[PDB]
Amino acid sequence: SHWIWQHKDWPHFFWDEKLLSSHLSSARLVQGKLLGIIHTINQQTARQMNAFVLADQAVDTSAIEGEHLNRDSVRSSIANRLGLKQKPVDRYIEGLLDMLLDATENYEQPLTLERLYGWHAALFPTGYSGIHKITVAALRKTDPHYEAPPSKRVNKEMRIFLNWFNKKDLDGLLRAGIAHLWFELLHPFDDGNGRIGRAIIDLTLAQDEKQNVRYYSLSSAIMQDRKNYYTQLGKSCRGNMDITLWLIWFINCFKTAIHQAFELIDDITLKSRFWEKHATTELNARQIKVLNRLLDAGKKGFIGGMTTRKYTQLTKTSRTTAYRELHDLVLKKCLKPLTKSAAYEIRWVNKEH
Amino acid sequence: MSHWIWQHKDWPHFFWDEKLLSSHLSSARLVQGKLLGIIHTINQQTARQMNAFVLADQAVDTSAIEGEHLNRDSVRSSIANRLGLKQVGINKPVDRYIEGLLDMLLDATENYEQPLTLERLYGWHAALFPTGYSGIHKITVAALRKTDPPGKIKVHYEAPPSKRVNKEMRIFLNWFNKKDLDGLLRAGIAHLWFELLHPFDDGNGRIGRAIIDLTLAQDEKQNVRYYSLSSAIMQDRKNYYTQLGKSCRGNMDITLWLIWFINCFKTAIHQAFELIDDITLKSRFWEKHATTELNARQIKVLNRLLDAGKKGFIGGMTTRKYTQLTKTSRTTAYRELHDLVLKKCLKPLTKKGRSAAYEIRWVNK
Repeated sequence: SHWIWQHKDWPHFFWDEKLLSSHLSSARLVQGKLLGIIHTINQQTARQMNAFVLADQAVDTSAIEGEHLNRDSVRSSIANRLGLKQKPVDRYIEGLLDMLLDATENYEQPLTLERLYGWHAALFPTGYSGIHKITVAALRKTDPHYEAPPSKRVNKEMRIFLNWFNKKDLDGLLRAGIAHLWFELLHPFDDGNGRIGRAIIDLTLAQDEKQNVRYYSLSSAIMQDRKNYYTQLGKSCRGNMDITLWLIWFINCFKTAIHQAFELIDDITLKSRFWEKHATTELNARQIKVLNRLLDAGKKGFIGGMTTRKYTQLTKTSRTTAYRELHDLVLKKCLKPLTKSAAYEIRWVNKEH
Repeated sequence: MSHWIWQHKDWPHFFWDEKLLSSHLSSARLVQGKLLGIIHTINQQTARQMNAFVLADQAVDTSAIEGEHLNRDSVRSSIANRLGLKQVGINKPVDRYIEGLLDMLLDATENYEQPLTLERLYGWHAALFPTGYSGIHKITVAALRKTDPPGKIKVHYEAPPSKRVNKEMRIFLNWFNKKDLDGLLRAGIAHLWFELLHPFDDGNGRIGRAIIDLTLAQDEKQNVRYYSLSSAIMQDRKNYYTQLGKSCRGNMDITLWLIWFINCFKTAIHQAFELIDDITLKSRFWEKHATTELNARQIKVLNRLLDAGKKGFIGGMTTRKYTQLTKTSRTTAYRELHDLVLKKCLKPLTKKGRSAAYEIRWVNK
């Protein structure tokens, strides 16, 4: 009677509907805002956004498990996939990307055992997880601090989970949060349950939005909040069927993901508006190099601002030239001074210019 | 059927089914956010065009709910002067009612950080009744009624006696200024509660819908209305009064009213989606045709057709319509319409040339 899946009412999850109401409506409000932004920006800006988020998705869902991808390989593969400008094929990165893209692009298709087996084969080409040989593309046949249900139960538990999942008879955000917790508690594979469960979240949200591109990443939010994530899973797996606290945690993670996406799209459009306004500005290569470095840090900027010393670390020019070129950038309204050595920050081009 | 709702022993403690309303609120927030995200992302000029159009709908429709039928051109002319837009028609003497009505609507959405007070309501009421009369009847203006409560819909409802109105309003305003509940619920409750009190001799509907505007502006922190619940209420006028249920509402359970109110909000948002889509189609058209050579007549006609949006003119643009808008001969119209097809501005709205008509060749993303 220690684990949730031993509970007499398993797997009939329930929650405090009156309490969740204001969390869900506030989540829908920011989700709608992001969707309204994406609908209005042009296709070039959306494709750049898509490229950034997909690289974060791959990197962060891997980092959650302690696996650190070559980001250059990730970016290069995404650029080829999306048709953007710009090595050996990295089988693990391609398989991870193929799983993530199947989950958001084929959202009209049901989640089936065969489809999960394909995701699992995409993550484990060699049949090994580190040193350990595992079962690939099939449910575990043995035991995976948490004890998951015994393996003789796993095939039925998964049939119930999937019959429930494909009904879509609940608010889409709740289905995402329930599906993630339920899948994790079953741990149906020998390994890869974390990445596949987060791909299930992606599938659920793509079905909810009817949107075949993820413009935000829950993995990036989970990774940012990883300590609470593990604490909350640990509490839930020892709890009863009232998963109110898990769902509040999950909706807050969703909101964090949307807010990170607001910041990204705001940074992308701030930069392009800046360069529309200043392509008429005469600048030499060094000034253009330094402005791009600072613009890519976005609204948050450099901690101390741009300084003469940082300018000479990036350009390798003399202090006198950096000092004068920085004043030149102030005069041309590209930079503006900060407040107690001199420091500068981007002068943003806000609204129409 | 035995007692008015304001005689109920639990008045004014409205309640509703939180579980049933949850999915309506979540759905409403989603489309509200979508509109707000669009508004945040379009440029300033586009947002201002949207503002001017919604504000004319707000003025015309909140008046039409009461059987007061405004000249839309006058409203547009007054809005264009206030928002610094290109002049609409020759500047004629002002209609004090239109300017007061606009003053009220703009105060409700722009000064959203200020509380609602009796003094503020009196100012709105003075703006609506500048002559001191409601038609033939002299009425109490800029003060609560001292007696008992056209195309206006009559409802046989009895509001509280005037000796109680000031106390009832103080209770209502103390609740209103707490801002202690979900903004959409607050807008729905505020409007129902105000309507049931009928605090003024006349003007209660228009002031009650301005209170909705104030509430939504406070919810959104947005000093411009980009959608209009009056325009939605106008499409369902009869159900509006029915759903208010003034006669036979009876209990303090307002679940059905709040669900209706949330549906009207969503209708208003869905209408704004269509409007902003039409506005952006036009600006996108003029971006592509900024280099297209056109004379002033062709530009006048295209602007008139583009202002009809995707739906277009009934029957499309015709030769005769071209000559009614330009005062040109038929042969000049044949050449200029042909020229506009050649330059990809217009396209044949029919496949048959016996009768010929044209529509805008839209420029998609």
